[PDB]
Amino acid sequence: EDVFHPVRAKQGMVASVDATATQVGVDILKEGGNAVDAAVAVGYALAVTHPQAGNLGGGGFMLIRSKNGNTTAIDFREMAPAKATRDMFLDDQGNPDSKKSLTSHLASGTPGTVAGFSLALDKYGTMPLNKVVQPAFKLARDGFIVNDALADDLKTYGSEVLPNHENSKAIFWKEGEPLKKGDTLVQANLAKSLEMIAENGPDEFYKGTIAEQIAQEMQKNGGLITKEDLAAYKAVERTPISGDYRGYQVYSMPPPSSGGIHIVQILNILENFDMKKYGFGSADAMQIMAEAEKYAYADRSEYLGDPDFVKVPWQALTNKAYAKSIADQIDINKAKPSSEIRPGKLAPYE
Amino acid sequence: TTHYSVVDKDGNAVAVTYTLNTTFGTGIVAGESGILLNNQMDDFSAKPGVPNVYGLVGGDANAVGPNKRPLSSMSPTIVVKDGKTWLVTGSPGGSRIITTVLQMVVNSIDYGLNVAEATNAPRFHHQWLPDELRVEKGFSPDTLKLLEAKGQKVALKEAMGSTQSIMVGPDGELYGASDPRSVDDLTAGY
Repeated sequence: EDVFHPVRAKQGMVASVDATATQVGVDILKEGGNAVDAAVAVGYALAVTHPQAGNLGGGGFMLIRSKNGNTTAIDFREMAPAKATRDMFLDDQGNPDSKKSLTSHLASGTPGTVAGFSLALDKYGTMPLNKVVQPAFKLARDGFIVNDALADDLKTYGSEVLPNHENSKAIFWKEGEPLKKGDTLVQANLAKSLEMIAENGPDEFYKGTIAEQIAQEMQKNGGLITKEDLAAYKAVERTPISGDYRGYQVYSMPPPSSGGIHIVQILNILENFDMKKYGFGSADAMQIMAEAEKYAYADRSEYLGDPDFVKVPWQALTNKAYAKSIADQIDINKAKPSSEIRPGKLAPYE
Repeated sequence: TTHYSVVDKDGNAVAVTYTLNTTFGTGIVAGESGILLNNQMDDFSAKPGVPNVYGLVGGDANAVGPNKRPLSSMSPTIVVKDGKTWLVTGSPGGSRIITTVLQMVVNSIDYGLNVAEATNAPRFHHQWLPDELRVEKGFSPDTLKLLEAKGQKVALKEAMGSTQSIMVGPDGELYGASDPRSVDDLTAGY
């Protein structure tokens, strides 16, 4: 009956954007590691095999749910440098310069990935950091074959930035061109970084040699990340944002992410419609969801931000009565122009 | 951005979404560390009312500030059915992460699609501004015609996301699915 079939397993499972990283995660599970152990191992592996997004120099979020139901969120989102300012990306005329926020050294926030993985591993994992970093270390030291995905990304997106920086070009470029499928990508410097993290712990990144290398890269090129920034960074465990949709409970990321709030807000809106009845790919279902989405994104533009800096009205935004007030505005036969949609009035729902 | 999911033999689950923001971030390696640096600062609102690379806008709440964390759309998510972890999902996509994950949840709950079916199904998206109903290839011409008659401004664009999900059966059995939009990916178990 099915055209599409899921992969099946009876014990453990890992799904990731990269075969090598997935296999790393599966091996950890097979060795006895838990989901958190495997998750951290995959995260470090991707930092090597998927330089496009896997990283040590970026940040992110982790949602953890124990076999006992305990659900929590790990915020390891980057922190803007202490020297960052409200108008730092504006040009002399007062207009934002995307070059500054996307390709200059001013575009970087203090990395949180290493901090987040250790916070999670230490409290919810069972293996030592060195054990979960080892697979990544070998991949960086011994290298791996460039596949279609990486070759394509290096040629398409990579060409726009990698060759413009000596150290980046020395690693990802070869014979004046991006590495091609079949080539071997060895990352000796990253291997050293990984080895030092495995031996000295996360402090190596935030206070050790890595931190020095980051601070210098910045200082020499007009960047802002300092050693003080790195030493002050911290990952934060936060309560997940959640909701109930037709008896199913949905858990996702809370601020500094807007994801959890809006996914729950939209589901709340949709709950007022018989979605199953309309069915997938129907104009009615698509109409209802598109309209619901408009209100959420309008709200996102006004109420969402770092909760440690601004009070996010998450209760009102995920309030079913508020969702009902939006659902009653949706005309299944006529779309409402965005020009007629503004952030909602939350007062009656707070 | 990239997302991955894990479920172990004991039923513990982890969903991780992490990123450098754009592909390869700034493309800048930090000295001799071999580590690429993110360009996450673009996730802040640089100026009230002006869109960032994903077309997202902001004001005071998401304004740049010292030590502040820029607002994200990342949505590692877990859905619970009958008191047990049921769906573990997530996806990259900047502003589209919210709608991509939303669709996985709707596809699973409302349309009863299995995890691979929900993953391979086409995706659509509307983020208020720009005012357009973004769609991937895959929707019926009859359906798009009806949407246009309803007033939607349909815009056919690039594929959205890369979901990497795991569904947990009522008997402990695991079901997983990688995304057709991403080559060289993998969902595997034992």
